[PDB]
Amino acid sequence: GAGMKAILQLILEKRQEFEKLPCFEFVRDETISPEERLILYPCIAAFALNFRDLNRYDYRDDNSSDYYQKIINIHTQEDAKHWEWFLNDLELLGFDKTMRFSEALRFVWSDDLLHTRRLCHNIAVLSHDLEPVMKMVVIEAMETAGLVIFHALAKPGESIAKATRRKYLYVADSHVEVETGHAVGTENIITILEQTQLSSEQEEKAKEIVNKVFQWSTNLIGEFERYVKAHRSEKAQPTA
Amino acid sequence: GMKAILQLILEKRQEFEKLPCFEFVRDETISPEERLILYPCIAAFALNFRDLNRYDYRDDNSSDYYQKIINIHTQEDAKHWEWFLNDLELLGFDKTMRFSEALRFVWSDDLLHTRRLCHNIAVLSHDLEPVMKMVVIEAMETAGLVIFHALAKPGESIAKATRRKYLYVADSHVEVETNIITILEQTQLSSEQEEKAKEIVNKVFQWSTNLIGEFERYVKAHRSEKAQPTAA
Ligand SMILES: N[C@@H](Cc1c[nH]c2c(Br)cc(Br)cc12)C(=O)O
Ligand SMILES: N[C@@H](Cc1c[nH]c2c(Br)cc(Br)cc12)C(=O)O
Ligand SMILES: N[C@@H](Cc1c[nH]c2c(Br)cc(Br)cc12)C(=O)O
Ligand SMILES: [Fe+2]
Ligand SMILES: [Fe+2]
Ligand code: NI
Ligand code: NI
Ligand code: NI
Ligand code: NI
Ligand code: NI
Repeated sequence: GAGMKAILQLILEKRQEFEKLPCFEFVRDETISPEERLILYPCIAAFALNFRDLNRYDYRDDNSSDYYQKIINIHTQEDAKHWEWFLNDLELLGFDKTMRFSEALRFVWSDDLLHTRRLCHNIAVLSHDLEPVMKMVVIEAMETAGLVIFHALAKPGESIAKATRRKYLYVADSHVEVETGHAVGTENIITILEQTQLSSEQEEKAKEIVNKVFQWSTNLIGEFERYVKAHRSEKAQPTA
Repeated sequence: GMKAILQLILEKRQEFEKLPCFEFVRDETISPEERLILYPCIAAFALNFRDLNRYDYRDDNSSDYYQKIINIHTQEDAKHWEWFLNDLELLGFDKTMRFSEALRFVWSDDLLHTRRLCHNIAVLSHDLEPVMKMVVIEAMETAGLVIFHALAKPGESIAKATRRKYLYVADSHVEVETNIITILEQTQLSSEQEEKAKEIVNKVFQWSTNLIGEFERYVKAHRSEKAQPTAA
């Protein structure tokens, strides 16, 4: 009934708040070079391969006969390939820097990237005892936040891609388009959710999920904002 | 009760000590530089273990008696990652590489069990009462003692041969690892807690065995990548 409807409206409310965070104002500001606006890019290293593992090992259950878990398995197979795109654009942007192994470790495990590093961990802990329909709410919330980020990042990414004549794959419109999903075959999760009735217990759990996902995503964006503030003298060094 | 749990930890420890990786690490006919080929694998574990102690085991919001003891314990164990980074440099494993090669190493499919051990412990632990979290910590510390007892053999050989202070694959680390076993022995367990404690001990030792299997496979895949320490 109007249980699911409330949950999907809560996601749109939270997306509308999330869209207005100062980090996105900065990322969208075409008066600052695109190379300066992507100086947060290396921070995603603490998230992107954790997100691959969340998809491979936490969301996925290859043995499930459950209708909803099978839809999750198809979607998370594709979403788990995007880490290679991250590493592709890391190199194009000049951020694939030579350093000591320990410097890479100290960067990823920085206290200034705690919320970035633990977002997938938090989702796995939230997700551990959820039935597949409730896992679909986690994924839909996480993917809604992710689409806001990549719709913003693709703005300077596409400006650099065009200017350098280089194919960007992660901070790129192609990432946003394949992530959204508009292909013949298996339905989008949002289509399934639109057609599913929530019990009162499921509705309270779904509100908790949506509030947590958006809080943890906001915590991650806060760390990107403080990293940028500490590096405005620095820029991406793409070559043509 | 607790009697049966501490006996099972001893049993599991006895079986763990026998894995082929430990036979290799203890083999003094192999150079200690070759036996520590597995050292860099620990990169996928050691900083995750710092975070497990800081963020998962620790709860600075709680006033319960057991959680207060855990908290103190987690304050010591959260320091050992710096010792890992110290010995990385001394062994010649703090290699200059591309940022992407560091990431591809840690997130290697060949270090999946190593990388996910602390994640697995956090998920196991997140809804346990403090006394049951103590069981997780004691099991995990018992498996860690078997490993560092073994690694400290080739470690201390290199430390003496080079006159450098090793801190992670070293007797000092083993000695600090050896209050919580004490109050576990003087604690009453319901039948519910007893059954959960058995499950915790079996998972911790299964996950640790999976990590040790990856270290063994790594050594065999990288037989030319021996440590390159230097004398002071
Ligand atoms: N589409 C992203 C996944 C994603 C989904 N949600 C995300 C959030 Br919240 C923050 C960051 Br950074 C990334 C994401 C990817 O391919 O890594
Ligand atoms: N692109 C479509 C679904 C779709 C995606 N690719 C398509 C191709 Br190629 C052929 C045909 Br007919 C349909 C499609 C969409 O977004 O509406
Ligand atoms: N004493 C270890 C902690 C430890 C505790 N248990 C461990 C296991 Br199982 C595997 C490995 Br590698 C390490 C540990 C440390 O300080 O990093
Ligand atoms: Fe993606
Ligand atoms: Fe330790
Ligand atoms: Ni999809
Ligand atoms: Ni389409
Ligand atoms: Ni739980
Ligand atoms: Ni300890
Ligand atoms: Ni290798």
